[PDB]
Amino acid sequence: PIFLNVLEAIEPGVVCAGHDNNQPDSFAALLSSLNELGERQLVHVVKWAKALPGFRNLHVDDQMAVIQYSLMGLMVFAMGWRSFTNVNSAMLYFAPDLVFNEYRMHKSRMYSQCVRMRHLSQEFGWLQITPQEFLCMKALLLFSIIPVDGLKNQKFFDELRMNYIKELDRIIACSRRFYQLTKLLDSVQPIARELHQFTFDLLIKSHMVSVDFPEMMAEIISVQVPKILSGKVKPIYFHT
Amino acid sequence: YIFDLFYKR
Ligand SMILES: C[C@](O)(CS(=O)(=O)c1ccc(F)cc1)C(=O)Nc1ccc(C#N)c(C(F)(F)F)c1
Repeated sequence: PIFLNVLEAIEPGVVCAGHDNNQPDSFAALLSSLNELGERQLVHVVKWAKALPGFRNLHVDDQMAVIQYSLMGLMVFAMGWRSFTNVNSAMLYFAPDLVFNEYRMHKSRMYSQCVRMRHLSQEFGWLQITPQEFLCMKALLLFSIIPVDGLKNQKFFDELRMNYIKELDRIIACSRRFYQLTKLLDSVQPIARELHQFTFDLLIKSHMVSVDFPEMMAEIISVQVPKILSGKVKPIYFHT
Repeated sequence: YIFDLFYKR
């Protein structure tokens, strides 16, 4: 079980948002905290992806590309499992110091998106998603979105991706499970995209609403996210 | 890019 050992070995631990939970729940406070959490989680995603089997074969620019594109989806997917395990999908467990209840969902101004995410969090339950299936679905999420006119070494990418699907095959060992898990991974992408849209817009209007973006995230949002939004970069979907 | 310099250090 050499592959599965690695995934669990490299799984990130708890990341806090640094939230001030004595502050009354203002939109700006919440989103200035979500953004900081973004960056914290990004850092942990960089460390993880590097210790990822084969990841290092990718040309370096593809590594950076691929992480920036997937970031949201990874954050979203993991968050849904965290929320499931920790609080049984009652609330959104972004971090320990940052759990969204219905009021916070309304307050963030991303209620529709949140309900989507809460729903997915329930799915880890409705499907009895093993922790081994989750870990491996989450790896496959990093290979689930690419610029349409391809990466620098697209072939080394396609190998890696088709090999992460072989691993999921073994974690499923039965044809019917694959239907559902692949359906579950597709659900992430619409959500990632709504988040991406919201986030992007927020950056533009951010000086007028007092929301605070860490340098690195503002750059990513202004440089990579537009490509997703402009259709240059597109998720790989199993279905439809 | 600040992500580039961070990514490779
Ligand atoms: C509003 C935002 O901060 C945007 S961001 O983190 O700066 C960001 C910017 C660019 C990206 F490609 C992805 C994320 C955000 O979506 N934060 C955030 C933080 C933590 C988690 C978790 N878990 C999530 C979400 F995955 F659940 F959406 C979202």
